Amino acid sequence: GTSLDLLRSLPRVSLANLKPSPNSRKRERRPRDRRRGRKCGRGHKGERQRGTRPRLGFEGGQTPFYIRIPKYGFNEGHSFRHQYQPLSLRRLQYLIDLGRVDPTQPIDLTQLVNGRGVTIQPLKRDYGVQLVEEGADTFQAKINIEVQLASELAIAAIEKNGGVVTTAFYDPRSLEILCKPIPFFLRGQPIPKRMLPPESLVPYYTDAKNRGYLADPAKFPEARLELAMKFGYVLPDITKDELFRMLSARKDPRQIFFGLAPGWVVNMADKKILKPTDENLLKYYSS
Amino acid sequence: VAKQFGRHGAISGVPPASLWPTPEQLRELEAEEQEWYPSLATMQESLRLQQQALE
Amino acid sequence: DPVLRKCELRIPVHRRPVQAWVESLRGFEQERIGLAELHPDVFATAPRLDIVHQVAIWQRNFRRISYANTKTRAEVSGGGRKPWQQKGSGRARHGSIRSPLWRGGGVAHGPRGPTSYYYMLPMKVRALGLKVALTVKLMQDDLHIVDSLELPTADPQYLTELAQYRHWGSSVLLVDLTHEEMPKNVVAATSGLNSFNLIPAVGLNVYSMLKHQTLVLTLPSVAFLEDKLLWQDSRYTPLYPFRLPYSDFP
Amino acid sequence: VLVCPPLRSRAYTPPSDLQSRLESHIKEVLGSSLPNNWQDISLDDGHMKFRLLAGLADGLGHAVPNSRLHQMCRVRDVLDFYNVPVQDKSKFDELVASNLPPNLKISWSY
Amino acid sequence: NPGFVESVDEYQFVERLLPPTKIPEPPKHKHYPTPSGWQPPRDPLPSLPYFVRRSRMHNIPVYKEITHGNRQMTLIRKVEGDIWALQKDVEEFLSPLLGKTPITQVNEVTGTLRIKGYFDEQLKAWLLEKGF
Amino acid sequence: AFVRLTLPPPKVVDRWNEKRALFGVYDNIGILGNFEKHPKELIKGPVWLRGWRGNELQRCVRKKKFVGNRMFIEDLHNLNKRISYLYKHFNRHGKYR
Ligand SMILES: [Mg+2]
Ligand SMILES: [Mg+2]
Ligand SMILES: [Mg+2]
Ligand SMILES: [Mg+2]
Ligand SMILES: [Mg+2]
Ligand SMILES: [Mg+2]
Repeated sequence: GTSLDLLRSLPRVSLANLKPSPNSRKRERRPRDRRRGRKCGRGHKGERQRGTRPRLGFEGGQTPFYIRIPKYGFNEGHSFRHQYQPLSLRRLQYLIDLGRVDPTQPIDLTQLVNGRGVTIQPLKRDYGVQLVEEGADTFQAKINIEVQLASELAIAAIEKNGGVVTTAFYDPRSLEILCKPIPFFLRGQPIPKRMLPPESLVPYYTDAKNRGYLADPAKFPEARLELAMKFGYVLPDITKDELFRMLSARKDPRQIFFGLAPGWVVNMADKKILKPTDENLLKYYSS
Repeated sequence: VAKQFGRHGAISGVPPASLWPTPEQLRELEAEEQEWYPSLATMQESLRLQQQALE
Repeated sequence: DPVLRKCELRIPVHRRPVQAWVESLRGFEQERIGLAELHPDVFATAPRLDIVHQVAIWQRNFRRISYANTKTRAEVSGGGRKPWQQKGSGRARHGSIRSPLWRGGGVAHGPRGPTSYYYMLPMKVRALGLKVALTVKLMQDDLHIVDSLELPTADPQYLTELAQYRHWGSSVLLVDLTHEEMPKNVVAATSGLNSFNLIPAVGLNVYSMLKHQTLVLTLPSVAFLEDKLLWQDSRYTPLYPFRLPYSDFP
Repeated sequence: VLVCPPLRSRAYTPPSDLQSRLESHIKEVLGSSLPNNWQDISLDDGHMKFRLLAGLADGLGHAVPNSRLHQMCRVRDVLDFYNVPVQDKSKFDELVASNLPPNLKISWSY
Repeated sequence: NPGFVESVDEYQFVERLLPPTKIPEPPKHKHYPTPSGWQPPRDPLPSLPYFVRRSRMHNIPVYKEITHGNRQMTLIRKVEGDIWALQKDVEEFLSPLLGKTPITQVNEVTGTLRIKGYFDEQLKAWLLEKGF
Repeated sequence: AFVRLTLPPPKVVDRWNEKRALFGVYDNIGILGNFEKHPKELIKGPVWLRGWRGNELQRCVRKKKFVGNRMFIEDLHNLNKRISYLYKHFNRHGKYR
């Protein structure tokens, strides 16, 4: 460019020629000159001038504002409430379009996080992803996806195209392994089991209408049909579809990863998977 | 010591069988599991009783 | 047999490549032995001298630990007792012989212990400063691409004379791919020279490219540098530190 | 027994006839006896660019700087570049030999 | 007898989990625009004096920005070539909508053009037609 | 005031000693070395402030954490008193609330 041609003429760049970007630094003012010296910006003698004014929120001796308001449980149990990151079909379509979420294979929270499509924070009480209806009208992809929460309209968009959506619960410990699997294989521990939902969440994940992972499989076809009629689309028979096996693939309710059983150890250095043989240890994991 | 096996695999020298719980360790895990994590059948049964009382 | 080199990674379609003369140090007159192509986004980025200033500051300030210290009025020997009574003396009121006003007293606002100036610039910013610095040397005719650092003799006189014959600067910075394989002839000659410094390709930085007038890069180091710096431009944010296993990262 | 040759001057003045000297090199390198429209021949080919530029530097003595190689897209650019003279005289050096007025005296203390 | 058993037949699923560090190049689509709305830069390249590059996520680098909580601006980044030529085109393009010449700042060092007000949507469609 | 009556001895700085010549090398050990080492690992200094920065109150507490139990009786007494001085200033005294 023309800028580089200017460098050719100009003298060498060196440590003696450096300069910061203009206005990059403000100048700090010492209390030395008459303008900023003398009383030094503090005012005439007094409590605020000696530096001993009362604490923040003190109002000179009347009951402060933040003390005379009734105490109310807006934030009770905030640290215990569950948080589900929202994923919109617009974001899902956009990720697929640019190749960042491969639709050929099943989509699980690992793949979504692995494609920088969602950011999961188990420390801040993230327990998964909830599918968001936004973008349903323009959603034209056939995919198999597992999400901890889903909405009635969000499910309809996935299924109408012939995809599969199932809702699966991951416990706080399992989610952290799911989100960052490799920073776990490096520890050297065996893969833990996946714990069942708490009593409060059991109804949601055992219900077909929500596509629960613990729900009765025989009851799905009725649920799929009713949703199709309500939203005015024809339910597509996915058994005929060539990639039916991939669409129907589902991990065991006590399994975190698709091809890895609980209890195995992943020797990444040697590209091996140590597996136990003991009976009590195999009964513990297979339970 | 485990951390050495996961990073470096076999060359660490950790005896593989030492990566899994020991007999006494296994008993602690199961006993703790029963106390704090009920089975699916019990959870559904407990839920049903609450609904009947509510009804 | 001209030594012709091409960028391994794909150059943007809209930008044409930049080139430099490949050189040899085997003889005084072997100035042009090949023609080389350099990725425009490494050696032809926009000239940003504010960023070069930023990186040069960081390299000089995050290492700084100041060991200056002073004693406060509490840490000076003695001083517990009241010198005289407050009243009935005609003297100025005092509470200690070690206050800041007194000779031998504590320092009111002095340096306090060892202090660190540590901070980290964004990794992309520091990588950019290596790209900007490389453009500056090329566009200002101070960068000399060489095929290898092999030298006919180990006498330091040869290296200095070669620099004068070719109109190099008083100070030359030489880069080789890896420390282990650097030729013995080059080590012997440069070891005794203050102005000619030899570093491995992993030691290249903005501060040393501004202290040394002319930069000498072997062809393998050019490919080494282009790969690392370009990788920064089409990368995700780190899920976890880049020393942990990744799908495609060494 | 490596002995440095004398240091060369950095001054270059266009030769008598660049076209004659340049075209001769082009004919040797290209070998087609100066096809018409020679000036617009592209130098994108690496081997052609090296042979043409490398030969010119040896003959005339003036070499294309690393900064300007990418600009030599076509033969016209190479011909234009060699048309600019290069002088090693400093701006001070020019003043000394500039027929200064008799009341101006300059002395070199370096 | 060790209480374990080594296998090398299931390390395909572990490889599936490893994450990438390079943003993948978008896959070729049969029909453009893509259902999201994304469309790649046109080829052959535009012949304008200036070139606007795509971000690492392969989008047009137009960003809505706000300062002071009320000063609305739109920013065009990654502009190569004659940055001043791009301003002239933007002023002509946006003047009919506003009815007056738009206020702009050209930062030649960074290579970005800054416009007062929100015009990202109109300025993204505009660039798409030019093929940037 | 009073001034020197003779010039002080000339000060000579050799700019191409090994420390000055090779200053700044291996500062991109991370980006140019596959991130095996962070540059902050190359800092040499007190144990409690390598790759770290803080205000005086923060520096006092961190020194106590790292070497507090290996400190001399007189020093630990002074360090502890400095913490309490700085705690009361930064949390009770100043212009801004
Ligand atoms: Mg101040
Ligand atoms: Mg978050
Ligand atoms: Mg005392
Ligand atoms: Mg007392
Ligand atoms: Mg007192
Ligand atoms: Mg003293």
